Amino acid sequence: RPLVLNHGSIESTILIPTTEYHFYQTLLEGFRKSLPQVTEGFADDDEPSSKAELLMKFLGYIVQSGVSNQQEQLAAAKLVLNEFESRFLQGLNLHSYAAILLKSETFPTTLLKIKENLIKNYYLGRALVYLPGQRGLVYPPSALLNAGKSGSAQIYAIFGGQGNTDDYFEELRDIYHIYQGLVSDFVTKAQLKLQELIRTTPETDRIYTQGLDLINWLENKDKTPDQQQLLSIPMSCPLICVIQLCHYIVTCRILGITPGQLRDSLKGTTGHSQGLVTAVVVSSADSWESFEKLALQAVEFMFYIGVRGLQTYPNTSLPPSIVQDSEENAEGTPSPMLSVRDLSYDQLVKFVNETNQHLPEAKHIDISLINGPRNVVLTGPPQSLYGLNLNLRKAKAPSGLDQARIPFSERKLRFSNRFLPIMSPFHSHLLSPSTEKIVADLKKAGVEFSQSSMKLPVFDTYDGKDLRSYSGSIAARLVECITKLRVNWELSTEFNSTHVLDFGPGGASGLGVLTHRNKEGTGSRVIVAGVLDAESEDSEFGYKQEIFESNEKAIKYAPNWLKEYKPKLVKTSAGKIFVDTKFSRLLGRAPLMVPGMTPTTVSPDFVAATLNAGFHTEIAGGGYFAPSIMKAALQRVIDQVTPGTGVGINLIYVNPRMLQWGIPMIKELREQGFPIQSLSIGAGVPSLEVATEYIETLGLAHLGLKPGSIDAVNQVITIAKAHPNFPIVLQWTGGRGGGHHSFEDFHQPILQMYSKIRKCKNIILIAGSGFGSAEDTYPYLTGSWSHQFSYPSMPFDGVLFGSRVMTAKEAKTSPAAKQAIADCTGVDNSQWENTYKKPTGGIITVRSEMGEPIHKIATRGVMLWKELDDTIFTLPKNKMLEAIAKKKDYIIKKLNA
Amino acid sequence: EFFFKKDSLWQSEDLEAVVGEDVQRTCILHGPVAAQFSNKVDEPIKDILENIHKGHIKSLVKEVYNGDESKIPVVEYFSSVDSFSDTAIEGVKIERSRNTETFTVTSGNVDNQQWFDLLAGKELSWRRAFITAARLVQGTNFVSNPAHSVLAPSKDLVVKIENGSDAKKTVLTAFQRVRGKYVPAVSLKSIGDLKIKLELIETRTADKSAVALELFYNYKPTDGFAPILEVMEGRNTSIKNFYWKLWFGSSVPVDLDFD
Ligand SMILES: Cc1cc2nc3c(=O)[nH]c(=O)nc-3n(C[C@H](O)[C@H](O)[C@H](O)COP(=O)(O)O)c2cc1C
Repeated sequence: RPLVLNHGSIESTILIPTTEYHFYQTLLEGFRKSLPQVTEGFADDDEPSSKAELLMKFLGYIVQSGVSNQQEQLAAAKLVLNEFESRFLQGLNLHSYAAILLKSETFPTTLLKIKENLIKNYYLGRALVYLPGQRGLVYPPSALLNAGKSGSAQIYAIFGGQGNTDDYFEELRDIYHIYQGLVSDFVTKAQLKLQELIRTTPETDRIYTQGLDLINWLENKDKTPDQQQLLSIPMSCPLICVIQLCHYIVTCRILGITPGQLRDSLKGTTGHSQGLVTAVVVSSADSWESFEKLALQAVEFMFYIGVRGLQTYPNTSLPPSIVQDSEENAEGTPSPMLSVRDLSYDQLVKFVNETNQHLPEAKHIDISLINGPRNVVLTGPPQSLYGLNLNLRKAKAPSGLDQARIPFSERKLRFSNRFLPIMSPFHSHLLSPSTEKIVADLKKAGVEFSQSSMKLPVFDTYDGKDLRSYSGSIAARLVECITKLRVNWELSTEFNSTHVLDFGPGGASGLGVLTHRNKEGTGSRVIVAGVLDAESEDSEFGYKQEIFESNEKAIKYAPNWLKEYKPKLVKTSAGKIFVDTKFSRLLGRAPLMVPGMTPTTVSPDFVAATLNAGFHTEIAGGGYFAPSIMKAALQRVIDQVTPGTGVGINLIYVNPRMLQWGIPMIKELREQGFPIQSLSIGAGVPSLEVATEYIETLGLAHLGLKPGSIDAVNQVITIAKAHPNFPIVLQWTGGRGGGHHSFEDFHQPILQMYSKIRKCKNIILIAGSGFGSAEDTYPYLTGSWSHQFSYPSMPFDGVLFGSRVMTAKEAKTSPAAKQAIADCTGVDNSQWENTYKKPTGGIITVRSEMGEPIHKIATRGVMLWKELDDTIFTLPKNKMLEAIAKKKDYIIKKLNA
Repeated sequence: EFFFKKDSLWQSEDLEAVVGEDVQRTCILHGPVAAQFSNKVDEPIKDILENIHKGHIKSLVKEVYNGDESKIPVVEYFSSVDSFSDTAIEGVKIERSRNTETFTVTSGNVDNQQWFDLLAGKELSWRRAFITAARLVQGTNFVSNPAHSVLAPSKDLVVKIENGSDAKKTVLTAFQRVRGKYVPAVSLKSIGDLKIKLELIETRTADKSAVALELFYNYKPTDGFAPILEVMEGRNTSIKNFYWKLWFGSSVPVDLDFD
């Protein structure tokens, strides 16, 4: 017989009890009033919004509101549990089913609804049924950890430290709330490890004022100390270590495995500063009792670091004109750790040195840990760290400096420094007096780790070496790595990883997303392993639902850019080798093209000459002024080229007059049938609405775009993401190499926008800016151009040759002007910015007709063009005429000669 | 400033126009990088650009193919190929019974882009170049591909590929239902070599016998952007020969030499 448990607008949830339904009728009559009334679309958080959220909080009713005997509470719970584990989720487990339940349009549930109604009530039913948990293998085969155990999916564990979040205790409150049955054997024995063995018997104690009743604070948020007693080091160092081990206990209990059964499925397992202690207990755990005997040692370890680290550098209060100044100039409270981000290391080594010289030896600022090439934190006294915060404030650019329409003239840098939420100077001279006090105190108890019962490696944070092959006391080395030694995170994590697990105390702000850009395009998906948050549309970091998956084919990987966009070769069955590139697949030709250049690709006799050579080109629209003459010039390409080949069209965006005829002429040519296959829009990206009249209405095969700035590259992506099926070709040309500028460095914006570009899998990325030979552009096809910036391989899809093509045989430039190009000598990719001062081998920049820094060969006409820009042409209305009148006799001799 | 900087780019092209043919008064645009090698002047464009292309090919052979040309992934023609790896099309009844592939599309609308992948798959022959081509060349005229219209998956349609996973002897034949019976609507085969014959057949005629509209195409693997070209030298009679036998009988001979 069936049974209904409806609520408002969902009646569908039907369980099938036995025919003895007197108990089930008196069961749900309290449940029918136990749940709140309907919020006009299920907007309340205590109110079920799906078909399964009614069945699970019905199970949560009949376990928590236990009125009958235990014989029928146990039977009814495993009846709701079995109808749920065989109809809603089958095969796949709970959070993987909760992953697809959160991104459900037909039932708009949220995260606090899905964790309170569904996730929490399930493990209550898994608690009164199967009470120890020693039997009943219903646990699904997690395919990520199965592939890491044997396969090409090697897993690495990462443990966070301190300063990721300021309210770290609301993470321990959250994991004790949802997983209350799982993490309670450990938290009640870690509380009775701290307060019962080492807080009642230290040498002295006035630093724990409110006590350490941990269990009472988790269920009562009015008994919790507020945010500054908790951030204090005596009860932040053990409590962060409890959070990481609770994330390791929970993950080992969703899967129903031992800690030594998750251990063989990975390798690596390092930690940052505080989590390197958690990194040893994970690598040396064997069973569920070898873990707990060893996890309590890591709590007793971090108790002595927090207690003795406060007795050698106690917390201090700053002047409130210092605190209010830093808090309103976009930083935090002045703390002993300040994080400088997006600044190069050789600049902040002298910003610290120019502040350290006006200071004593004790009040020095040390670079305590290097998380990346543009991500360090500094550590000194908090009043001394406010020192170089004022020094850095005078070398910072405001929000409207605009070194994007202005070249590199101002020396204002675009970075950001903020104080970390850490209350002690870790990895500095200020805490290193508290080392021999700790080693002689860890030797009083048995808090020496074994150094040979750890089977995974553990990479040191100072020098990156493994801690298994380390002579000496490994517990005495761990206090060295926290108190005094610099964390060198780049060579501490120089492993080869396909997936990276972060059991951090930050969650979406821990070590995963912090050091994410450090290993961006080398194929290592970082998985935050403490928070669910199934909304993950972008693919830069995963979530806890990716630890476990039933099928092997739902493992999301990370974009190894070298492996995907590697240039290969293909040979046709006639002996013609191509270079297999994403741009070369689009044209069926070589990956190298010639753009629409105004004086030299205007002639149809030359455009047809480089189309018969088997390369792509485009006849420029700048040298045409009416659609009849241009259509007769496009036709003149088609006569002297073999049938089946196409042309491109380069139209310039900064005159609407050319787009008055040019965009209709392409439309009238395409619907009548004409081999025009492409359209590039030079000197500016069109907006998104006017762009889709070019994709949809015109019959083009691929759209060319030349973004100059870094917002235009973002503007191209909004055109590409609007429709992912059209080949939007991105032609990147920097400041060098071109006839015009992009006003910026060439490979600085694509060093930041390569990850955003390659997520759009229809954008074809083409490098420009002055290439002229095979060895010149071979680092750009393969990706070995970004190796000189400590960046991964970022390979291009083809390149394009501009000014190198101008001295060709079929080019209609004059032979006296061809040799004037050859006698002009070129510069490297670095010193191109001295063009607006001196001739760089014979090339300067002048203003354009509308005013653009246009590149020209420094001839006597351009030197006169340059001189009149800086003496007459950049004057006001009134002052121009007398400067004309003063130098009228002088100008005329220059014009005639 | 109007008379000075305006229409000043063409003097580099012909400098007979400028005063005394002085090159130092002109304006030649040139970027600062890439000027230190250009001593070879008046070089053909097939040598300036292939030597960059051959210089890349020579550098990839020794690098990722260990200096061996025998490890190159040999293809028939070269163009883009899209991924439809798993055969999970929505409404189909694919069976492969000893070189005969019947593909009765059952219901609804299938993915058309997935349908033409099944229709010519797992090789790089003339058939994949015909069904998956994005362009047809009508004699220097890029038009839409006819195979996306004569083989668009409608309801109750059925194609039968003979040995498309064997050789050049492939005979694709689409059947469709008129009056409750399957009639041979579309046929497709490779007559000769580098020549494709597509014949669309109509069964409801004057003398109640089916006539076929023979349309022939070229196939060059040397171009991959547009590998299919319709021959047009004689197709206007090929349509008039078709419509003669369809409007009038097949008894009366096809007469085009009227006055
Ligand atoms: C003579 C000349 C004319 C050019 N005309 C145009 C143009 O009309 N529109 C445009 O978008 N880019 C134009 N460019 C820039 C090219 O598209 C390309 O960015 C540049 O030639 C890069 O040259 P490189 O290969 O020598 O580095 C021109 C470049 C040159 C040298």
